[PDB]
Amino acid sequence: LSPQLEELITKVSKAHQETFPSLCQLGKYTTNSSADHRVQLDLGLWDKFSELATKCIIKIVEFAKRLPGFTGLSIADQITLLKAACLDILMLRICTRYTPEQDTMTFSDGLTLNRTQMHNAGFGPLTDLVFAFAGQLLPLEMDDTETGLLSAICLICGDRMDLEEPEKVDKLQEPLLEALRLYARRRRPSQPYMFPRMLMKITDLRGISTKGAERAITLKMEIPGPMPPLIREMLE
Ligand SMILES: CCCCCCCCCCCCO[C@H]1O[C@H](CO)[C@@H](O[C@H]2O[C@H](CO)[C@@H](O)[C@H](O)[C@H]2O)[C@H](O)[C@H]1O
Ligand SMILES: CC1(C)CCC(C)(C)c2cc([C@@H](O)C(=O)Nc3ccc(C(=O)O)cc3F)ccc21
Repeated sequence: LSPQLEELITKVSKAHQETFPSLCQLGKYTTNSSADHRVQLDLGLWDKFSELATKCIIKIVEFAKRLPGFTGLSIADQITLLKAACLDILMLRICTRYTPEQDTMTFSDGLTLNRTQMHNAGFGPLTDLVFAFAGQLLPLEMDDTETGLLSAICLICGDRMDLEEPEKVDKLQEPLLEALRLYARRRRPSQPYMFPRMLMKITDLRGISTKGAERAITLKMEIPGPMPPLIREMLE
C-alpha cells in the first residue's frame, strides 16, 4: 500500500467528478426536434450539440490540469496530449451517459437525446457504432473513479507523435496505471479481468475517435459555417 497512490486515486477521482457530472446527478430534459425520423442533419440539434461539445472540451482541459504533474510538462506537450486524446475522452464521456432502457445519451446540462436525435445532431452514419460501444461498456460496470483514471491514462500517453519529452509523459502515466489496477481489484476482487478489460477499451476508443474524426470531415460539408473553434483545435 502507498499513501501517495491512494492520494492520486482520490485526486483523479475528484477531478473527474468535478468536471463531469454523473448520470444520476443530472436532471434530464428532452427536446422534440427531429425525434422520430433520421435525416442528414437537424441544424437546431447540431447547434446545441456542438455548443455542448465545446463546453466539454473546456472541462477536459480543466480535468487535465488537475492531474498530478500534467502542468509540469511543457505547454507544447500539454497541448499535444490534449489534441491527441480529447476526442477519445469525449467519446468515453458521452458513452458513460447512456441509459439503455430509453436508448438515450445525456449531456452535461441534462439534455437527453434519443438515438435518432443523436444521429440528427451530427453523429450520422457513426450513430449506431457509438451506441454499440456504449452498450459494450455497460458490462464493465465501471464507477466514476475508474472512468476518471481510464480517462487520465488515455490522455497521459507517451506514444503521441510530436511530444518533446515522451519519457516524462511515460513516467507520469505509470502511477495512473498502478492506481487503476489497485482500485479496480480492491473494489471487485472476484472479477480480476476488469483491469485488463478496461485497458483494452482504450484501443476501442481510439477506433471510435478515429471514425469520429472521419465523420467530422463529412459533417463539415453539411453545416452552414465552420465548426466551433475549440472543436477545430481538437481535430487538427
Ligand atoms: C483538444 C482541444 C483542446 C486543445 C487546447 C485548447 C483549449 C484551451 C482551453 C482553455 C480554456 C480557457 O479557459 C478560460 O476560459 C474559459 C471559458 O471562458 C473558462 O471556463 C470557465 O467557464 C466555463 C463556462 O463556459 C466552465 O465550464 C469552466 O469550468 C470555467 O472554468 C476558464 O475558467 C478560463 O480559464
Ligand atoms: C467532432 C464532433 C464535433 C463531430 C463528430 C461527432 C458527431 C462524431 C462528435 C462526437 C462527439 C462525442 O464524443 C460526444 O458527444 N462527446 C460529448 C461527451 C460529453 C458531453 C457533455 O457532457 O455535454 C458532450 C459531448 F459532446 C464529440 C464531438 C463530435
